[PDB]
Amino acid sequence: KMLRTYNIAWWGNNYYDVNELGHISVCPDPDVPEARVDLAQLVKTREAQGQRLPALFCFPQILQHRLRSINAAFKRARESYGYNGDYFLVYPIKVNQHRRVIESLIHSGEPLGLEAGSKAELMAVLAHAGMTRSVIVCNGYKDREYIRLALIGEKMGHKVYLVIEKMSEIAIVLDEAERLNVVPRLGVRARLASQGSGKWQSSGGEKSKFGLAATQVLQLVETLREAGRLDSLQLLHFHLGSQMANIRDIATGVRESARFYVELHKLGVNIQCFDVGGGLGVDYEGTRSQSDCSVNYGLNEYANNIIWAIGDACEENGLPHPTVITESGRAVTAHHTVLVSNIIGVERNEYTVPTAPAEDAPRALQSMWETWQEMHEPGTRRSLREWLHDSQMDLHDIHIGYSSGIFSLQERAWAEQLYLSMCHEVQKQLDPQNRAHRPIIDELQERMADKMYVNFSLFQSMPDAWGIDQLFPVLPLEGLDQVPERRAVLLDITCDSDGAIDHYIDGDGIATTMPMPEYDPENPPMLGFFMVGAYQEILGNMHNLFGDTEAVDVFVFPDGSVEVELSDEGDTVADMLQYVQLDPKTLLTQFRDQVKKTDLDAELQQQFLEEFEAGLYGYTYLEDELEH
Amino acid sequence: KMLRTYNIAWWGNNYYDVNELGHISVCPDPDVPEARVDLAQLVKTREAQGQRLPALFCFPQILQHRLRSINAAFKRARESYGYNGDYFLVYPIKVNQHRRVIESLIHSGEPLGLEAGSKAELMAVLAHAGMTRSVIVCNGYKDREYIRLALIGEKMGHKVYLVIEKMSEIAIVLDEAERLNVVPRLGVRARLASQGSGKWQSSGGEKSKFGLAATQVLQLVETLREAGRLDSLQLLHFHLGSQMANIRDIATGVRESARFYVELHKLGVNIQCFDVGGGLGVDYEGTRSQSDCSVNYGLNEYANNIIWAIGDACEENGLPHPTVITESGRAVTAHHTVLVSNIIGVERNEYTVPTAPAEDAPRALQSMWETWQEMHEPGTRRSLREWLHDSQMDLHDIHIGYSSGIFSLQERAWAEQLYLSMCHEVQKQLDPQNRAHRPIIDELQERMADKMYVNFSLFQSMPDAWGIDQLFPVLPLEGLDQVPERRAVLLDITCDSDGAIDHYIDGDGIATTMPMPEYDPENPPMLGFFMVGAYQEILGNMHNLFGDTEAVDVFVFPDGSVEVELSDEGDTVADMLQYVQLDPKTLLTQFRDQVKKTDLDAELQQQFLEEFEAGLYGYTYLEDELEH
Repeated sequence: KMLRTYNIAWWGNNYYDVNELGHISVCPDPDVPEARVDLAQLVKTREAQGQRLPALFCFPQILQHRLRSINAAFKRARESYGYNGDYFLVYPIKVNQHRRVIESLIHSGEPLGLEAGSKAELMAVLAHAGMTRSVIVCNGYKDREYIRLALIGEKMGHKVYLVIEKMSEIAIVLDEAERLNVVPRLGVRARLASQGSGKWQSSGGEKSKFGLAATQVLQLVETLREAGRLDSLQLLHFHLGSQMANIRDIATGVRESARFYVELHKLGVNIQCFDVGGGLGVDYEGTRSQSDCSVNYGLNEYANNIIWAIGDACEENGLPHPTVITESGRAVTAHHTVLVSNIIGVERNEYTVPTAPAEDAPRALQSMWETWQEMHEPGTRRSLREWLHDSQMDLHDIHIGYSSGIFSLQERAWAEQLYLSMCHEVQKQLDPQNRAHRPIIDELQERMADKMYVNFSLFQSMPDAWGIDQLFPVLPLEGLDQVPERRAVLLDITCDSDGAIDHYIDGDGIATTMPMPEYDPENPPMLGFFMVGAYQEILGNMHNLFGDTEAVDVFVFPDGSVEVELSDEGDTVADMLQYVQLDPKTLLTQFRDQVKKTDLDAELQQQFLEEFEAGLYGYTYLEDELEH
Repeated sequence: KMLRTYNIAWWGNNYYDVNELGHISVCPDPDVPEARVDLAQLVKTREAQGQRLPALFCFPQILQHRLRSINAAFKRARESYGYNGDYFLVYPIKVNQHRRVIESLIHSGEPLGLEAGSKAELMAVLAHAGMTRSVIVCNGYKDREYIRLALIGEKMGHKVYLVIEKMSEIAIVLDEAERLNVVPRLGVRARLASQGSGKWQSSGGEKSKFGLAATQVLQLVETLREAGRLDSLQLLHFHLGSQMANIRDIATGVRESARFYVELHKLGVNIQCFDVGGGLGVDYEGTRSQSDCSVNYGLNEYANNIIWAIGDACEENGLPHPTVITESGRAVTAHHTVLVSNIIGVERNEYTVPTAPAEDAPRALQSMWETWQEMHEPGTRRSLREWLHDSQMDLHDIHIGYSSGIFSLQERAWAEQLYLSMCHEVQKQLDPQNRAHRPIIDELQERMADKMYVNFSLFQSMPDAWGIDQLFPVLPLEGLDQVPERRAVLLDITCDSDGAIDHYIDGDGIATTMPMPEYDPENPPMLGFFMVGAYQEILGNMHNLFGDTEAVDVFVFPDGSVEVELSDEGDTVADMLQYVQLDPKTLLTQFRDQVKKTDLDAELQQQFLEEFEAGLYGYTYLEDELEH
C-alpha cells in the first residue's frame, strides 16, 4: 500500500516503479519494459565500491525517450486533425545547460532546436551546435554584442532566429545586419491580453518582462516594409510561463496568439513558425490535478489543444499550416535525474516506563502521574481523549513554570518523558474506526515520528524547493512493498533550520510528515529525490560552503548490461575555499608550520597533515558515522 | 519629500544620506561625519574611467563601525546594570564568508570570535585565523572528520568550542579526544519550550534542526561526570533564528535559556559562556516595526534585554556573571555593501492625440471615441470616474472580441492607444483632495508608470529576494531632493519574468511601484540596492549563465581622500562555459575553422574572431545600448 500512497505509478511515467522485491527499479527506456534496474541494488553496489555519498544519478536515456514521446504526441494529433505542418521541440538551455542534457537531446533521432536566453547561453549553444547546421532561437534582453553574435551565427550557416521582444531592438538588429552584411532571419513576440491584468500593455507598471504591444507589432511590420524585409520576419512567439497548471489557460493562450498569425498574414508578412513557447507542465505530486505542482492535462491533450487552435485558425482564413514549435524544457528534463543520499543519523523517541515522582514534588507532576496510573487499570478506555488533554496541560504548566523558575530541569525532563510515554500508550489503545479517534491518531503520528538527517544540502541540490515550495517526491529506495510502520520528517545537514522538507507526497494530498517502512535505525536505507531534473543541477548555492554533488550517468541496455560512467566531479573543500579567496596550497604550508611548533612527537605531528590535507582536498559532504 | 518617502534617514543608520546636492552620499564612518562621499559622483567617475557595469561597492569601514557600535551598546548596558562579565561578538561565517568581511572584522580593535556551521567553514575560519590565538565555535551536523579537525584546532592553541547539539555527538568527541589526546573544550545547545510548538522535543516531527532535549542535557552532564570532565562543558548556546521581528520573542528566549545556566550550575557544571546566538534583526523597510523585514527593537533595547535576563538570573541564585556571546552576523554585515547598476532601457508610454475611427467600424470603437469627444467639451468634470469605467469596458470587449476573431489588430491597437490617452487625460483633471479621486489616482499611477530594465540579475545579486520576499531599499543615486514626478517598476535582464522587484519602500508602507524623479529617458541615472550585505554575495545562482558581479572596496578618510581598490574579479562568459563543461580554448579554435570556410574576405573574417573572442572572455553582463 506504500507504493500506492507515493503515487509512483502516476508521476513515474513508467520510468520509475517498485520491482517484485520491494526495491525501486528504473526503466530508462519504457519501449523495452524488460530493461529495468534495481536502483537500490545499484546504489549499494557503487556504495561499497567507493562511490561518494550524496550522488546524482542521471539516465540520459530518459531524456531521449521523453523527447520522442512529446514528438509522438504531436504527431498523434497532427494526423488526427489533418495538419500539414511540421513540428519540432526547441529546448531552452535555461532549464539546464549541462552538457549531458544538451548532448543527449542533440544525439537523438528526433528533430530539435536550441533556445538561448542571453548572450552567454547563445555562446554555449553555438558551442554544442558545432558544424551541424542547427536551428537556434534567441530571447532575452539584447544589446550590440548579443545581436551581433546572433547575426554572425546566421551568416555562419545556422538558421538562427532573433526574436524581437522590444521595439527599440528592431532598430539595432537592422543596423547591425547591414554592418555585417547579412540578411536577418527574425521572429516577433507579441503581448497577449488573454492572461487578463494589463499584460497587453508594454509600458504598464505590470511586471511583464518582454513582448510587443498591439501597436508596436504593427510598427514592426511597417518598419520592415520600408526596408523591404517582410520576408525576414518569419517567426511568431508567445510565452504563457512555466508550469501551466490549468489546461484552459493554454487554450486561451494559443487561441489568441493564433489570431496574430492570421492578422499578421493579412498585412503581408509570412511567418512559417508558430512558437507556443514551453509552458507545458509536469505532474510532480502525482495526483494529476490543477494544484500548484501538478497539471490537469496530459501530453496528448496539450498537443491537441495546440494544433487544433492554429489548425482551425488557418482553415477559416484559408491560410497554410505553419511549422509548430514548442520550448517545453522542464517537460523533457523533468525526470531524468534522481538525487540519492544516505541517513547520517536519526532521532527516534525512547519509550521508558516512568517511575513515581518525588513525594514532595509540585502538584503539576503529581497530576501527570495520577493520570498515568489511571490509564493502567480497568476503568474507562474512551476517556483517553481526556487523559491526553490532561497531560498536555500539565506539561505546559511545568514548561512555562520552568522558565518562571519554579520547576527544576530534573522535573521538566521527567514530565516531558512521562508525556512521551503517555502518547506511546494512547497511540496503542486508539481505535482507527472511531471518528473521535482519527483527529488524534494524526496528531500522534506527528509527535511520534522519527527525525532523520539526510546527507545533502537542500540549497545545493533542490534550490527550487526553497525559493518556491517545489514539491519533490522523496521516498526510500526499498521496503516500498510493506505498509508504513512510522512517520518521519527529514532535514539536510545544513546548520540552518530552514534546511528540510516541508511537505511530502501522501496519496490524496500532501502531509507534513513522510511515511517510512519498518527500518533498522542502526542501518537505515538510501533516500531518493525524483523529478529533480529541471532548474536544479546548475542553480544551487553553496550554503554552508557545500559544493556540487557528484553526478553519474546510468545506462541500461536491452542486453541486460548496465553502464555507469562518471558525469560530474563534485566540489571539494579546497574548491570552496578558492571561491572565498583562500588558495589551499598556501593554506597547507601555513599548517605545516603550526604543526612543527606542536612540541609533540613526529609520529602524530605527521599523521595530522595527513588528516588535514585529506579533508582539505576531500569531498565537501560528511561521512557516515554510527550515531543513528 | 523623496528622501523622506524612502526612509533613508531610518534604515540608513547615518551611513547613507542624500547630500546637499540631491545625490546620495555615504559616510562609512559616522564617528567622523565630515568624511562623506558622493556615491553618484564616484560611480560616474569610475564609470567613465572604464568600470564594469553591474558593480558591488563595499565600505569595509562600515563593518568595523557597526561592530564597534553593538559592542558599545552592550557596554552601555553592562555598566548601567552592573554586569561583571565580558562581552564579545562571534561572527558566524555562514552569513558571508568573503575575505573582506572576515578580515575587516578581525583587523579591527574590538574582540571577536568566529563560528563555523560545517567542516568546510571551519577550514576557512582556521585559515583566516592564522597564528593568532582566536576563539572559534563549531556548529552544525558533525562527523569524525569535523570533530577531529575541531579538536586538532584546540591542541593547536586556538580556544575552539565544540557545541554539542545532538546526544550521539558527545560519544564521538570524547573518543576522538582520547585518540588525539586532547582535553576537550565544548559547549551545549539546549532546546527551548519558549517558541511553543513542540520545539522542546528532540525527536518530534517538528522541523527543529539541532538542540538537546531536557532529558538529554542531563544525560550529557551525567556522561561528563563519569569521565570526570564537567570542566570541559563550559558554553551554553541557543538560537531563536535569524531576523527576530518582535523583541518579546527574544526576551522570552533568554529568560528561559538563562535558567539552563542556573539549573546547570546546580548540577556542578561551570559554563563561563552564555551564547544568545545571533537572531538580532535589521530594519530593512525603514519603518522600525514588527513587520516581516523589520524589527520593533533598537540596538540598545536588545542589549539590555539580554544582559538583564542573564543578569537577574545570576543575582537571584547567587551566581557569577558569565561571559556574554552573540552571533549577530546579519547585524554587522547588513549595510556595508551597495549593489549599483544602470538602466539599459525604459518603456515610457507615448501620449498621442487619437483620430476618429473608421466610420464603418464596430460600435465598441465608436463608443470609445464617443466618450473621448465628450471629455473635450464643457459638460461634466466629476463624471470622469464614469468615463474611465466606460473606456475600460469597451477596451475589454474589443480585447476579448479580438481573440474571438471579430476585431482586427489595427482596431485593437487603436483602442489600446485611445484608452492610454484617456488615462493621460483623466490623470490631469483628477483632484487629489477629492475622496472619490484618490482610489483612482493610485490606479492610474500604476497603468502609467515607466517600466525600466536594470543591468543585473536578481538571482545572482539578491537571491534572498527570490526565496523569501526580502525587501531591499532601491532608489536612484540622484535627484532625491525633488518630488516624485512618476512611478516605475524595475526588472532585471533575465529572460524570466520572475526577475523583477515586487515591492518598494514608500514611507508608511510598501508599494507595488517605485517613485522616480523627473529624469531624461535618453540618459537615466544609476540605481542603488542597499542593505544587500548578508546572505547575498556568495549565494546567488547563475540563472541565464550570469556570473558574479564585480566588487570594489571603497574607503573614505578624515583626510578627504577616497581609496577604491578592486575586491572581486567578476565572472566572464568564458568562466560560465567552464562550469557547464565546455572549455573556451577548444571553443575558440572551433570558430577559427568555421570562419575560414566563410568564403568571405580576410578583412571581415578576422574582425570576427575579434568580436567573438572579445565577448568570450568579456564580462558576463550587457553593454549600455541607446534603446531607452
